[PDB]
Formats: sequence, C-alpha cells, structure tokens
Amino acid sequence: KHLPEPFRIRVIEPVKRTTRAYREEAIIKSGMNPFLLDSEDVFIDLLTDSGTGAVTQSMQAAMMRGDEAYSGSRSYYALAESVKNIFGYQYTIPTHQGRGAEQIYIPVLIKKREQEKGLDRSKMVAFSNYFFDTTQGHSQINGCTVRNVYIKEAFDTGVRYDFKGNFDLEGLERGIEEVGPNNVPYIVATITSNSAGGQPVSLANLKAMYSIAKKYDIPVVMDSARFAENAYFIKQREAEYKDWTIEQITRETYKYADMLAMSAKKDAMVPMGGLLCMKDDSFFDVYTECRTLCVVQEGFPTYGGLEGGAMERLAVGLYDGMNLDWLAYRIAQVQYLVDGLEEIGVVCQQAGGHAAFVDAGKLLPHIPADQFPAQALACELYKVAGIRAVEICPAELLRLTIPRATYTQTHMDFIIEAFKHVKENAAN
Amino acid sequence: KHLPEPFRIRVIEPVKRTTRAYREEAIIKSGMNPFLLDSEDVFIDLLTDSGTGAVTQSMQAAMMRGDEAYSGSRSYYALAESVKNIFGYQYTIPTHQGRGAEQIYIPVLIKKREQEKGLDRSKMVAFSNYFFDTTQGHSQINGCTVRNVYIKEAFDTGVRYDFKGNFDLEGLERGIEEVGPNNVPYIVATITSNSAGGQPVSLANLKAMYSIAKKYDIPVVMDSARFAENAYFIKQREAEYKDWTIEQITRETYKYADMLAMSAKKDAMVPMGGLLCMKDDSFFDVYTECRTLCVVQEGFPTYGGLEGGAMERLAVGLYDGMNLDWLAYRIAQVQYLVDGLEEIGVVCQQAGGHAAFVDAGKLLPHIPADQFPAQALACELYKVAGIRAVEICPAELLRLTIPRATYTQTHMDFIIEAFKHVKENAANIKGLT
Amino acid sequence: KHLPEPFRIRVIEPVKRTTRAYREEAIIKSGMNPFLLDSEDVFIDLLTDSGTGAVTQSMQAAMMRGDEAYSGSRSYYALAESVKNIFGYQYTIPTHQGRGAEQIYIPVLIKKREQEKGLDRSKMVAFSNYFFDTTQGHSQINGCTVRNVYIKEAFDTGVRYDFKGNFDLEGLERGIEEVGPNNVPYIVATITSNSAGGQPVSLANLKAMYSIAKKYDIPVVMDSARFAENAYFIKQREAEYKDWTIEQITRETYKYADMLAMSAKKDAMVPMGGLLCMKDDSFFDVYTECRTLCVVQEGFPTYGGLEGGAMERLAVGLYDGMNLDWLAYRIAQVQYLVDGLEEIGVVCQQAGGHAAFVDAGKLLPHIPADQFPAQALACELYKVAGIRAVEICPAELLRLTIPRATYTQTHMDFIIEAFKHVKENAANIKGLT
Amino acid sequence: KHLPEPFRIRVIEPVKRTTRAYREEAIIKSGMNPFLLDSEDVFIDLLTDSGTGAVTQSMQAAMMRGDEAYSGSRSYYALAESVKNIFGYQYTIPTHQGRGAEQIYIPVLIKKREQEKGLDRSKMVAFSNYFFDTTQGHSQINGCTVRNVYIKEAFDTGVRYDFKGNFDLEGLERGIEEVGPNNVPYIVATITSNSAGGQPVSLANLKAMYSIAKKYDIPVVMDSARFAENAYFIKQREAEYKDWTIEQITRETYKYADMLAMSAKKDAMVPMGGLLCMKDDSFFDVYTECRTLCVVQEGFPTYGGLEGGAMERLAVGLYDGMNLDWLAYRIAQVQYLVDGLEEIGVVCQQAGGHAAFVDAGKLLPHIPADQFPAQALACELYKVAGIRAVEICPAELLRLTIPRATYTQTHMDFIIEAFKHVKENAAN
Repeated sequence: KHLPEPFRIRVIEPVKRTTRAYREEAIIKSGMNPFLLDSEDVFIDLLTDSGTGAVTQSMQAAMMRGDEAYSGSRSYYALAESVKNIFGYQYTIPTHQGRGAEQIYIPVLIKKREQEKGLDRSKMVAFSNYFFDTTQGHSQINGCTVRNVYIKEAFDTGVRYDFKGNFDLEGLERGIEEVGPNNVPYIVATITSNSAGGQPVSLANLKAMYSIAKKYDIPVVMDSARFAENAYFIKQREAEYKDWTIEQITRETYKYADMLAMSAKKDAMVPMGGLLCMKDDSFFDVYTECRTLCVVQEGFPTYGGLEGGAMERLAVGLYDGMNLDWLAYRIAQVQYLVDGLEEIGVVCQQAGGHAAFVDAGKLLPHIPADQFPAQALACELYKVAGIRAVEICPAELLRLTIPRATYTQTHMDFIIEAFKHVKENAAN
Repeated sequence: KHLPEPFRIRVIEPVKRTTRAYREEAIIKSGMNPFLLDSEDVFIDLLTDSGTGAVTQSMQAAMMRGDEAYSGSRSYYALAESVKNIFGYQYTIPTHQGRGAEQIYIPVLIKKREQEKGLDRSKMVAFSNYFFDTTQGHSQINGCTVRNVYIKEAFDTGVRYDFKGNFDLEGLERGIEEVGPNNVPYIVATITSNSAGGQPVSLANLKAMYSIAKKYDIPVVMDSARFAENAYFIKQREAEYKDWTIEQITRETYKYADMLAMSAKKDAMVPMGGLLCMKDDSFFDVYTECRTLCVVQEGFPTYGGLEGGAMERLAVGLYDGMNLDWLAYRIAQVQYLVDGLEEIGVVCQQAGGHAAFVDAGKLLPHIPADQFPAQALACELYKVAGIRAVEICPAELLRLTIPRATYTQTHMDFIIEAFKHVKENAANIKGLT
Repeated sequence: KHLPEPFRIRVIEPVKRTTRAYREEAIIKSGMNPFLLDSEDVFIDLLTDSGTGAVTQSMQAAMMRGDEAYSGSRSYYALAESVKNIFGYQYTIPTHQGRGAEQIYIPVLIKKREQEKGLDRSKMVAFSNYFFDTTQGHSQINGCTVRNVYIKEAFDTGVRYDFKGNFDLEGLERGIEEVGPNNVPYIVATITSNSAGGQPVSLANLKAMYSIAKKYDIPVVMDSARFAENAYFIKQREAEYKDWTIEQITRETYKYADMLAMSAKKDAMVPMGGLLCMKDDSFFDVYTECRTLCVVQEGFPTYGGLEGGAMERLAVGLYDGMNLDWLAYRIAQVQYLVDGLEEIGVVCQQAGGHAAFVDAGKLLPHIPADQFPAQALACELYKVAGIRAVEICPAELLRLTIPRATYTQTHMDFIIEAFKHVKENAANIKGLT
Repeated sequence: KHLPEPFRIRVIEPVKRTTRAYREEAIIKSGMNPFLLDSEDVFIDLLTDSGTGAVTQSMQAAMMRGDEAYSGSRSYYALAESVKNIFGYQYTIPTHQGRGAEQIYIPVLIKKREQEKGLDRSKMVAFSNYFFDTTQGHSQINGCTVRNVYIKEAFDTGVRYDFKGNFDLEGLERGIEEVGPNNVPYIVATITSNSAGGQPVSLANLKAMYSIAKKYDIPVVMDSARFAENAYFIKQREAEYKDWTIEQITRETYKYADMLAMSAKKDAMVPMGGLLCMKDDSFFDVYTECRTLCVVQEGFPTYGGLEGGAMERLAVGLYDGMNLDWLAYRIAQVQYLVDGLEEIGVVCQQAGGHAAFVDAGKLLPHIPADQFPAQALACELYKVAGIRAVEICPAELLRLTIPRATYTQTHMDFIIEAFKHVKENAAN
C-alpha cells in the first residue's frame, strides 16, 4: 500500500520522453556509465536523493526573505535558532553542504587531540557505525585511516532486523583499545546508516555508543543527513518511543553526540545547505576553531557558503522535514517500491529510509565477477525505460534512490514494470 | 491505465488529516453543504478545477517579471502576442477571470444588435451548445433569455459518443428562425462542454455552427475555459485531425468564432486570469466598445484586473496548457477515475476532460428524488474520507472535478475506495431536506 | 530635506532610455495623450501610484504560500484576521481592487434604503468629503447623484491648512436635510482626500461627520485607499494624537465608519487587491447581501477575484503599509518634490501623501484655458525627459503621482530639472486642441 | 552628479534605526571591530559588495526554473552557454564562489608544471598585478609564495592615472627569470585590481602581459570578480575602444588569459556563485583535472556547490551585469561618494569600480602608527551614523564598499554628512 500524499502538488517541472533508439546512443555516448547522462535524457532520475527533491510552499517563501549580510545576518540567527530548538545545540555554523562540514570538522578534531593528548597522525584511526564515502574520503585526505564497526546483520540482504545501522559495541570498544584512545580523533554516528541502505540506528544503541566515547573522551560527530528518517524508524520499531513525537525523539537522540555534521540536501529537503553544529560550551573551543577554517573554505561562518534565502529555507526545512505524515508517506513509498521488486523475484536489501538497493549480483549471476554487475543492469534499466540509477566483496547493490516528494506511485509501478522487462531478458 | 506524470514534482503544500468525529461536526457546522467546508478540513478538494491546480516552473518564474505599468505594460503586450500566435486573434483584453469577460461582452453585443439590426430586448434570446452557470447568470442579468441546443446524446449517461458537446445543429438553426435573427444577440460555443461533464465539440460541428451564424450575422463567442482539452479530444477522436498538433488544432478551431472569452483559471493553468479577445478588424468596434466597459468594471484594459506577473504568467500558461504529454496525462487520470468507479458499479457519465460526473440518483435509488440525493452523497463522501465534492431535470450528478497536476493515482484510488465504502452502505444513507 | 530610504533595495527592474527624436514620434503616435504611451517609452512613470510600487520581501514571500481553495481558503482567513486586528472589523470580502468593491456596495446600500426607509431612486443623492472618479462613476451608473462637501480651503493652491481633506460639516448636514435623509443611500469618507491632492481628513472631523450620519442612520463607507498616509498626517498635525501609533490611530479612525471599501493597490503596497469589510453585527445584513453580489461580479466571496498568494500578500501589505519610518519617508519624498518645484517657481497644491499637483494654469499663463493646458504641460514634460504625467472648474492641475518605494531623490531632482527647463521655455509652448 | 537609476525599484528589505546609546554598546560588545556587528544593528552596511547587492527581475525569475539534477543539469548547460557567448570559453565548472575556484585551480596548476616541467615546490612563485587576499591565502596554503608586480602609481592616493591596476611589465618579465619559468605555476590577472581600490587594467596591458606568459608558457588565470567594471573603464579611458560595447570589450579582454576564476557575487550580481572556466582544448587536460578535485571539494562539477536556480540566475547575471547604463550608474555613484568626501577634506584613492578607499592615516595622523587608524575611524563612523565599514607600510585605507543597486544618493549624502561629523571631531 502506497500511502496517499499528505500534500497538494503546486509547481511541476515538465519532462520529455525519449525513443529507445535515442537512449542507446546516450548510454554509449556517456560511455556505459549512467552517471554521466544528460539530465534531459532522463525521465525518472534516481541518481540520488541529494538535493533533488520537492520543497514546501513555506520553504519557497523562506527563500524570498534572505538577509544577504556578509557578517551577522538575521537569517543566520534564524537558522541557528532552528538548530537550538530541534537539536538543542548552542553553536551553529552554516556550510554549503555535507562534503564541506567534513572538510572543516576533521582537521580540527585531529589537531585538537594532537595538541591535548598526543595523537600520533601516523597511527590515527577514526570510527563509525559506517563511514559515508565523503566522510571517509576526507578522513583519508587528512591522513586518517577509518574503520567500520557495524553489526553482523547489516549487509546480509537475506535477513531482516529492526536497527541494522547500529554500532557493534564490542567492536568499537576493542578497536578504540587496540589503537589507543589518544589516537582516535573522533567517532562518527551515521543516522540513518546510509551505506547499508538507510538502515536505522536505535536510541539504545546511540546511548551505549556515547557511554564508550565518554569513557575515553572521544568527540562524537552525528552525521545527520537523514536524521528525520532515523527518528521515524525509532518511533516505528523501538518499543519505548512508540508514543514519542519525531521532534521529541530527535532531541533525545542528539544528547548522544558532541556535535553534528549534516548535508541538508536530504531529510531537511533543501536544494542546497549544510550544517556543522556543537551542542554546548564544552565544545566552544572546537566551534571557535571550526569558524576560522570555515573562513578559508566556505566563506564567513555567518553564511558559510549559503545565500540568505538558503539559511531562511534551511531554518524551515529542518521542521518541514520532520513532519509525521510526511515521513510515513516518504518511507512507505520506498517500502512500496521494494515490496514491488521482491514480488517479481528481484532481491533487495531491507527497505531503508530513502532508497531501494537491488542485489544486482543475484539478478544476473551469469554476468561474472569483475564485469561490474550493477553497472551492466543500470545500463540496461536506462536502455529500457529512461531510468537513471548508479551503484557507488561487501555487496554490489544497484541503488534506486528516491528524491523526496518528486515521483508518484505510477512512477514506482513504472520502475517495477521496467525491472520485470529487465529480469525477463537477463539471460544477456 | 493511469499514465505516469510527465513531470518531476517541485513544490508541495502540506495538508493535515482529520478524524471522522471532527468531520461529523464540520459538516453540521457548515450546514450540510460541502461547499462551505473550510479548506483545512478538506483532504482531497474536488470542488473545482477553477484556479486550484499546479503551475509549471516557467509560469512561476513568469510571475517574477511583471511590468506593473498602469497603461501599456510589456506584460500586456507579452499576453496579446501569445493570443495572436495561438488563436490568431488580433485584439486582446485581459480580465481577472471568466465571470469578468462575460460582464463586458454581454451588454456590448446586446447594445450592438439594438442599434444595428433593431433587437427587441424583451424578445431577445442567446444560444449555446450549453451555457455555463455564470454565462447564463450574466446573460440573464442584462435581460436576455438563454437556450441550450445540445444533441440528445449529451446528458445520457448510458450511451457513449465521440462528441457529446456538439451543437444540435437543426435546433440552433430553428431557434434562430423561431425567435427572429434580429433578437439573437449572440451564440456561445462552449468548449469543452462543461455542464455535460466536459464533453468535446468537434471541429466539423464548430464549422457547421459558424456557418449558421454567418448566415444570420450573429456574433459567435468561443467560451474558451477548456480549449486545450477539447483540442486533445479532437486529435484523439476526429479522424481528419489525428496527425495535427494541439496548436494547429487550436488555430483551426478559432477560425469558427468571432471572439473568445476565457476563464484562464482552467486549461491555461493559472490561479487567476481571463481573456476577452476579438479575431479580426470586423470586430474592432466591439473591441473598442469592450475596452470602455472594462475600464469601468475591471480596470484600464491593459491590465484588466490582473497584476503584471499575472499577465506574464498567463502568457506562458496558454502555451504549457497545450502540452501533448500534459493533456494526455490529465485526461487519462480522469478516465482512470471513471473506470475505477464504473468498475465498482458506480454509474458515471462518459469521461470528459476534467471531472467524473457520478449519477447520484442511481447509486442511491431509494433516496426520494426531492431530497437532493447528490448533496447527500456529497456530505457522505465527506464524512467518510474528507473529500469535497458538490452538485451545482437533465440529472442531479455529483461532480468530482479534478484540479490539474495536484492529485495522484494514489488519491484516485482513495476516492474509489471511499465510493466502494459508500456503495457498501447505501441503505443507511440519509436523504436531505 | 529628503529622508534616506529605510530599506536596502533588493530587486530592480531595468529601464532603457529613449531619444528626443523617438519621443517626438511616440507622443504623436499615442495621440498627444501621455496616457496611451507604452511603458517601454517611459523613463519615470508618474501616471499613478495605483499598483505601481515596490513590495517588501515579506510580501513577496507571502505570494509563495497561497491556499488556492475555491471556498474557505486559509489565505482568506489570514486576510480577514489582519482586517480584524487592524480596523477592528468583523466581516471581510476580498475583491480584486477598489473599482470592484464599489460595484458591490453601491447597489446593495441603495437597495437597502429603498426597502427600509422608502428611498426615491430618482431623487437619491450620495455625499462625500470628495468622491473619487470610479466611486462617482459607479454611484452614477446605478442612478445616484453625487455631491462633494469639501471645505473652501481644499482646492485653494494658495493658502495652507492642516486638513484640507475635511468634510464641510454644515454643508453635509444641510445637503442631507435639503435632499431628504431617506434618499441619501450613503456617505463616503474618502481618506486621504485623493482629488484635493492627497489631503488628510482629521479624526475630529471624522467624529463630527459620523455623528451627522448617525443622526440620520446613513451608512458611512470609509474609502480606504490611502488610510496609512492619512493616519500619518493625523499623527504629524493633530495635537490630540502626536504620541499615538499609526495602528492605534487607524483603529480609532475606523470607529467612525460602518464599513470600508479599499483599493489595496495604494497604501497596502500591493500590485493587486481590494477589500470590502463591515464593522460589526449591525451590518451583517449588508455583508450577506454583498456576498451574494460578489459571487456574480468578482467570484466566490472567499477569494473575491484574488488568487491565494494575493490574499496572503495583502494580509501582510496592510501591516507593512503602516510602518512609521516607511510613511515618514514616502510622505517626505513627495514633500521634497513639492519644495523643489515651488522653489523653481512652479506653484503646486499643498503637499499631500502621494503626489505633487502642479497648477498648469499658472506655469503657462498665456495658453488659452480651453486648450487643455495641463495636457500640454504633460506632453511637454514627456518630450523633454520621458516622464509620464496626466491630468485626469476647481482647477486643471497636472498630477505628478509617485509610485511607492520606486523612485529616488535622484529621480526627484530629474523631475525638478525637467520642470526648470519647461518653465525656461513656456513662450514656445504649444496649446492643444 | 549622481546619475538617475536606470531602474524602477521592486522589492525592498526594510531596516530599523538605532539610538546612539545603542551602537556604543554594540561596538564594545563585538569588541572594537565592526566586522562582528549584527546585521540588524547596521543601517548602511558597507562591509562588502560581495553578494550583498540587488538582483534584476529576470534573475529572480531564473531562480524559479532550476533543474536540480545531480549530473548533467540543463541549468548547468544554460550557465556554460553564457560563459561561451560572453568570454568565448569552451569549458565551464560552476563553483559555490571565488574562495572555492581558487581551492581547485591552484593545486592543479602546481601539480601540472610539477609533472611537465619539474616545478620545484620549495622554489615556486606565482605572479599577479595584485593578489586578492583569498587568492594569496590559498596560494600559500599550497606552499606557493606570491609577488605583486603592480605599477609605481597604483597605491599613491595622491596622484591620478587611467589604469592603475596594470601589470608592471619589466617587473613581471624579470621576476619570472630570477625565479625561473619552470617554477612559476601561474600568473593571475586581477580585473579590476581589487586591492588598489578597484583600479582598472587596460587591454593593451593585458595583451602584453599575455605575450610574456606565452613566451614562457605560463598559465594565465583571469581573476574576474569585477570583469564588467573593468570593461567599462576600458570603454571610458582607452582611446581605441571608446566605441566598443561592454560585451565586445569582454570578448577581446578574455583572449589574453587561458582560464578564468570568478566570484560571481560581485559584477555578476548574484547572492551566491562562482566560476572556474577554461578557454580551449589546449587546457582540456587542466579542465578534466579540476573536475576531479571539484568533486572532492564542492560537489559534482555539474553543480559544483550550486543549486539549479543559482546556475540559471548566474547564467543571467553575467548579462545583466554588463549592462551599459547599469555600469555607468554604478561606477558614478562610487565616483559621487568619493567626490563628496574629497570635497570636505577627506582624502581618498582615485575612485575605482565598486568602493571608496579613505586614507584613514591622513584623516587622523595624531592617532598613531600601531593603533590601527582605520579601525578607530570605522568604529567612530559606526558610532555616529550606524555605518559599517572595515579595512582588510603599503597604505591603511578604510574601505567603503558599495553593494550594487542597494543604496541611493541620499545614503551617499548620509555617508558624507557622517564623515563631516567624524572629521570635525577627529581631535579624539
């Protein structure tokens, strides 16, 4: 059951269709890699949910009230105030997006422990329930090795579990020790756990993760692109919070980190925006230090690469993103897609918040090892219906990512029928 | 089969849900007349497709570039130019909406036949394939009787037919002769035919109509609210035009009127806007005359009650409304609604462009006819799913009118499921007195 | 002294320049009537402050959140609520603009006194401190004579006076008695007094007027286009109110009418919008009656010809229009214009809220009166600087009406410099016949 | 003479005023540094013209037509096409702003010459007519020393000259040699020369600069924040181009660089945006390489940190920014401010494109050496009128920077009267 949209549609961007002849030539042209296809050659564009979604009327309003002031803008304060009421975090630095909160927090947090505890850079390891590609990429650019301490269940697309994104507690505790605490610059808590497919992390797990971090005085950065979807799964699956509001769960949730880095272009539903925030005074020093570096990289920490409107809009998106009907609707669409695909013998991970991971390796096991299974299917899937999706042994899963409030159930049915044509011609 | 939207969604307005308890109070409080329910209390609002539907990004962008000049705005010129390229019509008066062009043309065209052909005001009768409520209303306010000359097939929710909107040609020809051609102030060609349930009028019919009117020198006005939908139907059903484009079909169509009066709030997709345009120099007089009256009623005829951005927006709206993928999708969503309802045994009219019309008389057969049954169905549909629909003897059909690019196949299902529950319960359903 | 704008500028519309040669052709081609010049050909457009002026960011943002529901929109409710908090008025009908509330209230209030007090339609006369063109026009279309009861000072561009807008109180009292109180359908309290050049009407005057009307049970309608400007003048000039806020002055003011009809296109700063509101339950009847007529003329009385975003926008417009820094700046820019012109020897009326009125009769003294001299001045001002101004015997004053937050002290200077060149050349200036 | 605005005003952001009492407490609070004052405490905000200006109706329209597509957006192409027609440059990479085109071009250009010609990083020097603070800052972060080869006239606020931003040709030629060509990773041509006050660079100078760069095969990056104002001065002051249109002059101008880096938040009048573009195939390799690094830092090179709308808007701002009446108006306002200030004995640099540099050192020569002359005056200037301006021996000039189409002549007169009060109480 696809829930009815708890909204009226208001502004649409028209899309043209393409001949089968035409997409063949597009797919060679951007040579066997959907990633480099032209937007206009794509009907249903599932490359990513990042910044590709609808906004609300209020968000659109918000864009028209920007204070474009270089230092100390009222729009900066409007944004910082949303962060205060939602996460209860006293310190806000806007950034243009995630890719860029990371470029700041990471060198600061390494320098910090370096000064205060003799972190040895050649020996430093950071931890996460699972590092996102950018978070990882940037950790390594700063010379920091990373380890994922996820739970045995997480990538096993064959079995179901309520919070597959959780931290392996034994593993994190032992990692920290084998490495030494002085050389762990930070732990990142990814909610939802993006890389296992948007698999959520429960409150009980976050609390216990934070007890360990506390015991060794390791900063905890909450990677919050999909903070709202995570809350919804907690409301839906964790017995103790069944009656909590999403806001209430967010506030409890964020007690178990020291700071947050967020690409706003996901759950907070903005075409553009990011946040790097600190909870309290204990981190004022880090906040000061991240301000300096934000200057160099984004621009003055009162806009941090955002125009006025963007800050006004984000200040509103953080609310609209947490709407209960909204989440229930968004999450069920994904769930409906996945259900739809399981029902025709296309094996998928457990449905997460924002995307449907098809185990491409299983759909075409005759298409061999080192011939990139998903890529091949993704190419075919584009060839048949004008559907763009990408994939980037753990698991090679093709990744149907759903922009928020963008496509309808008819589109979901459309992805389904296409897959049925692919599967039913997969002997190639 | 519901076609997939040919559009990414871009802006959404959130809607909150209500509880049966609350809706029981709302409908009492808004005296058993869905019409007077508040927006907030309504989940799916099927009251009207007038001004209730999505705009495209280009339209929204157009609202940002209005020339607010009080006389001779470029935006007015932008609007006039679309009318020329689309309908081939030389003369243009923006008005705030349909209700408002009608207020102008009606008195002017009655005055004209008074002076020119000696019209008897107290004998006068205007003709149409079927007059819309506001067109009737206004015709009547200026003292003019109205007569609908539809074909027997039109309101018959039993048989199907390619163009139920057509003018009953003999009937029109006869009425004109029976009444006196001098006392016929005008003919209104309503396209699509609203009241029949959005049924099309074919080109061939419009040619034959126009000929009758030319034979008597009767101005013909094209009521143009749903011109795009009509063209689409002409292209789907009229053999002669299968390979034409919606634009070319629209150009060809307007050869068979003398002027157009348009609620731009329907097919042109705008929250506000209307038009009053004349075709060529033969009607320069009426145009001048209509300008004078517009000043009085709407404002200087170079904005006619519209802000700059609205003229800009309509200038774009006229184009996007004609999009082939767009119309095919729109018309198809409505068809899907009708098919879903017929399939659960709810007898509808033949699916038109914009709305499913439900024979409330049939779904609820024991409800005495004089206890307005469609009203009762309406109230019931609200109590059950928070869907607003309204009815206002050819019939009393409850009218499910779909706003454009607003609701999804999921909402359609919802509306169907609700009717399935309403049908399952007809025996406890409440007449209304 | 021109105060500095209390605002950063945010969006600009570029304007191209023209050459004397080109303007010589434009004004011929648009038959020596600046009125019919195209927007594009005009550098400074001083035709009207109606709908031609800047909006604030909040207003523009408001346009993005319209509830396009056809009945009971939240935006309608947002609008009604501002009217309650601002004017203290319980009943609200959006209309597309002033022209459009007038069309409603006039017939309703004539019908009322016909039935209730036995009004003679062919004897009836409406009164005002001074009736605006469209108010006159409409009053007259429904068969009602109009009489202006201004004080001798009003049009006298010689002496100054704090409130030239005032009702000639004896005159009103007498006219009512002279005509029969039964045949007085209504009194219109126009604030500020447009035709006098935007001159204020004081609270004390409005109290004394309202008393006369209460003595005869005559509905009083507040013509409210420039209510904000009036309040500002009351605060600057009326001793009693120096320490009041514009809002409190507005609340106090509206105690002395029964209903308001407003072109929101002026002080409320919106490109489009109007209002028709009644004060309390004593006028519930008229309100109901006005609703019915609005359906017919503007549309269902819950949008009354306005899109959702317009209701949202006006809901905000009413507030921002009352800003103290805003008004002081606005009123001061006009004053600066007047002072610049008097200083180069161009005799103006006393500076009102929105416009400088230039005594074209005096600047050009040998131009025979019957060769419309203000027109000729207008045409001349266009030939010389590409400034559009218009005139439409108490006078023939050319009317330089300044759109809000649109032009700068630099444009004011420009307008002055042009008049300095026009005065320098009066002997070769062309009468017009 | 202040030219009349060649525009009607359309949307205004209201501003409140403040008591003298109140600004005293604001100025201590953000302790003796206007830079950190709250936007709402500022009436006339001249901290910078960067992203603080009006937009046109068409730009605002443009924001409503974004294609928010992650890869290959039609808005990306719309933007790249403006760059093509205006500068004639085949390669476009959007970036969120200037600060960030620099973070890319610089390491790429150093690596390039390092591979191809044995640049020695410990010996590398880059050149410019004058390096902007960010361009410099980022050159140094990558270990690159910088030298300015400006002409003797440039900072001498006492004398006037038609193109004070020009490259010292002898100096650049000799620098290159003393350093060795293999260790000059790039030359940056700043138009206008921001740091000498917006002093323009003539076409003849750019042509001859480029002949030298050619002779030694050194990449030339045109730092183009104020490309349009520069064109206008060329049209106004260089005999040979009196009759050229601004577009025509821009096209000629850009023949004398290999690539461009631009903060769009200045002449192109966008609240947000940047460009890193390459002229032709000879630089395709650099373009490819800058794409990669843009991924890491801004996001995919098809948006590069910009939302759809931003790209649409920039694609339009690059035109609207070059409008002839617009420039003549903007430049004369500055000129009018400056004139106004010279006329009351406040000594200023020659008026540039975008800002008025007051020689603070001269206005208060009793306020000593190491007590930051401008800071002190800027504090006072804020204390008196609610005017924010900042200053960051060469020259210590307080820097009144005018946002585009934001303030009116009455505001200019207002800055003037304030300065008259400051000057006339400067014995403190």
